[PDB]
Amino acid sequence: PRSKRSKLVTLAQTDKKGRENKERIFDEVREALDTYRYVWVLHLDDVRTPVLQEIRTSWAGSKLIMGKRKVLQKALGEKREEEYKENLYQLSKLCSGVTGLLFTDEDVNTVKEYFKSYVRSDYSRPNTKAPLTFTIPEGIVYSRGGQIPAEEDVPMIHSLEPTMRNKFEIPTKIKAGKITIDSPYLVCTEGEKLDVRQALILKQFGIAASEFKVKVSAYYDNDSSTVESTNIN
Amino acid sequence: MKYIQTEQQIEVPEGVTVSIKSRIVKVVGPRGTLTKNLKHIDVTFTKVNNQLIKVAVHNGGRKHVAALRTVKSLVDNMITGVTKGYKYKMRYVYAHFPINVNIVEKDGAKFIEVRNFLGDKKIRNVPVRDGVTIEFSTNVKDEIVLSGNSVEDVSQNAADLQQICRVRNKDIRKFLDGIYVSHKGFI
Amino acid sequence: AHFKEYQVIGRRLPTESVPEPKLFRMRIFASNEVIAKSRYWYFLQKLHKVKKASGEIVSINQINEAHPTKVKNFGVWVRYDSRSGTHNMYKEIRDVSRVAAVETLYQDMAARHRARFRSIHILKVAEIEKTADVKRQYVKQFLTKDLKFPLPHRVQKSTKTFSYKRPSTFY
Amino acid sequence: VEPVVVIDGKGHLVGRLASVVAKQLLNGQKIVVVRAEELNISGEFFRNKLKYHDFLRKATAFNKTRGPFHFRAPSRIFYKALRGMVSHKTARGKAALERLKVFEGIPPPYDKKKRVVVPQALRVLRLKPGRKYTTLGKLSTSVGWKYEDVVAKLEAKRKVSSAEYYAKKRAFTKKVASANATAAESDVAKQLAALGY
Amino acid sequence: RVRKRQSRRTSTKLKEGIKKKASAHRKKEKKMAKKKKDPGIPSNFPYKAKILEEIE
Amino acid sequence: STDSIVKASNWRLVEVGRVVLIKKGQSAGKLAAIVEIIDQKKVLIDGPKAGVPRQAINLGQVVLTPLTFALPRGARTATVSKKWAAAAVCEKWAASSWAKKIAQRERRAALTDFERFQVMVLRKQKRYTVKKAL
RNA sequence: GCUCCACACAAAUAGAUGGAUACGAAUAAGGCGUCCUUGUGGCGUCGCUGAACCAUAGCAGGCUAGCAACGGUGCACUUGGCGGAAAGGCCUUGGGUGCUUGCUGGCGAAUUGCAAUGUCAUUUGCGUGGGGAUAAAUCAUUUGUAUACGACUUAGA
RNA sequence: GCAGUCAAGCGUUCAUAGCGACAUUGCUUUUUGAUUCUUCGAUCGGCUCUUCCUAUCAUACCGAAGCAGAAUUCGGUAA
RNA sequence: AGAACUGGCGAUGCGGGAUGAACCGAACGUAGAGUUAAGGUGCCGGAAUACACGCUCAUCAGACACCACAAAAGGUGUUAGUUCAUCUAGACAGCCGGACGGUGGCCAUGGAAGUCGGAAUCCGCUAAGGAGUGUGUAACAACUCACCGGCCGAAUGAACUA
RNA sequence: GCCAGCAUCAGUUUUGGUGGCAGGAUAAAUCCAUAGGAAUGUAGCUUGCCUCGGUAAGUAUUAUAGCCUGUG
Repeated sequence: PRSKRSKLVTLAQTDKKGRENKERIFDEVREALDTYRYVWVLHLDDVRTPVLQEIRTSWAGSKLIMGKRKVLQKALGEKREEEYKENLYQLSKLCSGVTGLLFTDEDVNTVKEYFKSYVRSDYSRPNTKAPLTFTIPEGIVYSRGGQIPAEEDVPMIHSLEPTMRNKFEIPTKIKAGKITIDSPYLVCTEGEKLDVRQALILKQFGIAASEFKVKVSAYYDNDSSTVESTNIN
Repeated sequence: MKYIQTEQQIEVPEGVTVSIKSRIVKVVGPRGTLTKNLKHIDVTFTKVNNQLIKVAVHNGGRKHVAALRTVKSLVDNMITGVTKGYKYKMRYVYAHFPINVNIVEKDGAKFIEVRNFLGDKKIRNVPVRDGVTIEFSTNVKDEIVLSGNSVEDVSQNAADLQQICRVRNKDIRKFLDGIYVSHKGFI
Repeated sequence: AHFKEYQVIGRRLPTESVPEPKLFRMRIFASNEVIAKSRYWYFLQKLHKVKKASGEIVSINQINEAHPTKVKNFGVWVRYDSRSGTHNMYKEIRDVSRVAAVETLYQDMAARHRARFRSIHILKVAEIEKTADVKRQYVKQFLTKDLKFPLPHRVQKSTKTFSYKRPSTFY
Repeated sequence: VEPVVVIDGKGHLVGRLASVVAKQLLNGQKIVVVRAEELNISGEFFRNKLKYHDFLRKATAFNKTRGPFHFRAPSRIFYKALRGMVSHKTARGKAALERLKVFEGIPPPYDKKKRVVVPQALRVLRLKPGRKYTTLGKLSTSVGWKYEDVVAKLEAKRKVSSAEYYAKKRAFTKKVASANATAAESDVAKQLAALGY
Repeated sequence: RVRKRQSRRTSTKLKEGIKKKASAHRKKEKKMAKKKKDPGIPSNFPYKAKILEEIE
Repeated sequence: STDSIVKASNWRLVEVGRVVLIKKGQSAGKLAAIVEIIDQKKVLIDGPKAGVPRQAINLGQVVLTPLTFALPRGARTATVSKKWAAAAVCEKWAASSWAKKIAQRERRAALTDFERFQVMVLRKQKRYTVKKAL
């Protein structure tokens, strides 16, 4: 019973959900299929909850169901035999990653134009090159780190120097409470496939200079019971 | 429970050549060669096809299985060191007394010489190990880089450096002078 | 010793009022008929109100395995009134006969638990017909396709005291 | 089955070798042990060094000159292990121990002679693999034996001479075996084959 | 410098006294003495669904 | 010559079809084929040719040979005999060094004193010619 | 009084009665042979105990006649080299000297009586005449670098 | 120590008997470092000299401490 | 500690327990052969370095135990079991991302925004997201877990017993 | 008179070889025949990885391997 790793227990309020949540999502999607006319698939791989809430508040009449890929695959039907309605696994197979499956009764073209005109700012999200280039100045670094006049900003907090020095691999010293470096550290170049620590550096300095525009792949109509594929971003 | 047979796989890239009689292991690649004795271990080796070498243990327990996994890890480290290499960057810091770090060749032995640590006249000498190369990093204040293929020798020399300059009978909350490992990685 | 399986039947003695009573049967693992009959009465006293003087044994018989060369995977229920109220155990043994399974079971219990013949109770030994009903991993180890394994340390029994060879343990 | 038996101590266990040797001397066989410095004990070095220290702190208090005499050499360690088996306080035990000779290394005349082993005392056969063991030269040099550096220097010469001897003998044997193979297929050899030779 | 070691020799007085100690404690426990739930059909038994059928 | 040269360290493996020599028991020097594996220490063997009964046996009682032949798992005695004959393992065993050594030693044991004298005379005759050749 | 040999008798005894028959290293690895790129190589082969190998016929081993081969082995000389851990042994050259069961022959054995272990493997001691060469210590005396007495330390033809 | 509280477990084939680890309350006299300190019936101590134990006072090496240094406190190996 | 039987020593040698008045066996004439008891079979030491299955590594293991003492437990040493749970609508471990909104919730204070403290501890939108598990800031920030999702692709976790 | 060897016997004892019998499920088995069944899936076949013919998943119940159960 021994020579194991002890699980670090902590005492919080929230608790795991289990199979009841998944069955609830299953029943919800299956009862909304009968209700609404059109159903769409939206690939939302890395999002902010306020952006998702904006997308949801854009229509209180239409539904948006997130959840687990394999659960929505089962609700729709992955096999041509196992399916709720006809030609539905043809849609269910399109789901790739984080899929937000939307239901509506609204016209095709309103949705199509909305989800290509909708664009927001977001972080650069590693494994994705960034359209920016940053040499930090070679003096004292500020909370924005080379984005505005330093006379606006204040120096960052001394508590971040272990983080910058170890996790971000920046060469860092501090003279009094201020953080300092000797030479201008370049972090990234445009058209350079980003890595985790570059992304974290840009996040720490507060750089949302990437275009979040949701991708839509397919679309299915209940009365026609047909699929239709439109890669629109 | 006396597992009837347990196995681990070792991947060999194209430039690397691995030679294994009884439990001696020779690994040759671009950056050089490496040798290691594993006769203490009592496992079995075998080859599949020029890129995959398997190590096996028959009728053994928990400690034997652990020895299998760490053998795999050691051979993988050898391959990584002969292909890419190991590079450890250390930085030496001071508040008042500038620590002077130099190299000396004494009887052809390559000692590292540290002077004036916290204001002492003692001269701290650290022998450099074979397969380790010291250079003083340019355009970076008070940094020294140890490069080689033996991660063991490189890390142990860095440890010797950061241990020889330990502070004695002083609050380390106040006295920050020392030599510390800044970065580990490849070449 | 090397056990045997014995069928035993008991009659508890007739009376007026009750001719031909109900003939309870049991299967026993034991070295010989004496021990088998003692165990029979030992279990029958627990189950029902009988006594060696109040009852009699009808037919002691032996049971030989139907296929004592076919290899089999036995599952055994065991229990032993220790230390708490009685608690059960399920074990799996790969062997040819119920006798061998019971023998190696008694030895394994004596080794791994210091639990003794007096302490042990055999509930049910049962062959498992289908694979994938085998639950324990040490028996699952030996059912794999085209199983092979070596014996890497050979040490040779030597009849003499001295040897002129610097011996070798190979295979 | 011999007048005298030379035993190479390499790869052996001290107590088991002591037992078989003692019971042989008490039966009347003359035995000569060599390479005691390569002898082995079960258990890690630390344990047996601790044991020898436990033995070494024992001494008559009012006069140390008359107490247990702690001999440091491997030959003497083996002799102690053996003498503790034999009833050495009898004439029979004395005569038995006088049939024994223990040597560090292989000196003359035994270097030019055959050596044997005892398979029920060998480490590789008796011990399970994955078990720490101890060697007697290391132990004795730890507890104060000041001669391990000469015995190695001398064995390194003995081995070279023996290798020359073996290289000569091996070519002679090749010649002999080839001549025998050529003599084979003769009717004399066929008769010998029939009769088992 | 290793220290002493306790001895394992038993010195007869001790084993007599222990026998007497136990012979007294047994009487004391016998004197204080003056003041089931069957565990079921355990799992991992593959053919457990058949014992539920000999009842009726 | 820049390929890996890892050793093999061949071994006689415990497998169905592996034929074995029984070194202690009632058989005492007979052959049999492993037909099934009971555990790390026990196997099921069957030799109908030399006449050993099908049984469970510990591995200490037998010694594996380098020979093997095709045999399904859990075969019966008749199938064992058929595969035995088709593979012709007895002839390979007879040709092997090992069996020749056994046969030689039992011949030497069965030798009579007169045959011993003959062998000595023949050895002298051979020695003369061999020492002449040298 | 001591000393080499041309040996009458005594001696073999914690226990002869064919031979103590020489690689190292590893053991989840090795030995032998062979080939070549000389390697942590390729190929073949062996183990699974010395139950081996070598010797081994003759009166406790005789006296003789041959056949074939120039091999084997013993004895004493002789050449040269090696070996210092306790070497004290190992190998080698040559010529003598015998024997040879490698093969074929001829004589003798007997009565130790139906078994009795049935005895077989240095010298000091006196014949031996080899037969010539010519040291020390202790006591006593003395010294005092020493000392209870012994001892120690020195000196003395 | 006495008397209690609680409850992790044990628990006549007891749910509402009993036992009960770890914690914890009261009594001991007081709240403002004024306590004048204040003893109340036992049927050994001192020389020479040797050794041993460690349960380490100092010396040696380390760890943790609001340990600035200096000094000190607690602790580990160590006779 | 008192009484009531019983057995033995005292008076009694022999074998064993290394040794022993009261433990095991067994009671005695002088001898021989055989078989055993109790206890034992690596050497001392007569007799298996026997056979078989497991477990165990102890920086002074153990080599008759006795919930007889130290005693009630502790331990990331090991083995075998019992119960309850999670899992191809993907479990455990790792990386990555989300981790929101009313709201900087109310008292308090020089300041305290989830995290010096006291007391509420609600609803909303959710796949899920505590009026907040910890680090941190003078306060914010940032990081983190609790909880959810993506990649990975099959077993895993907890409590107990021996 | 003293010490011994051998043969045939007697008493006590120990240790080998071999033969005839009776039982048990009138052993069980193995073995022979026959009816079914299945997988740690044989042949064959289908689709593919695809290093020259080795391969993964699907099929198929003895086929160019066999096994299990029952009955006799």
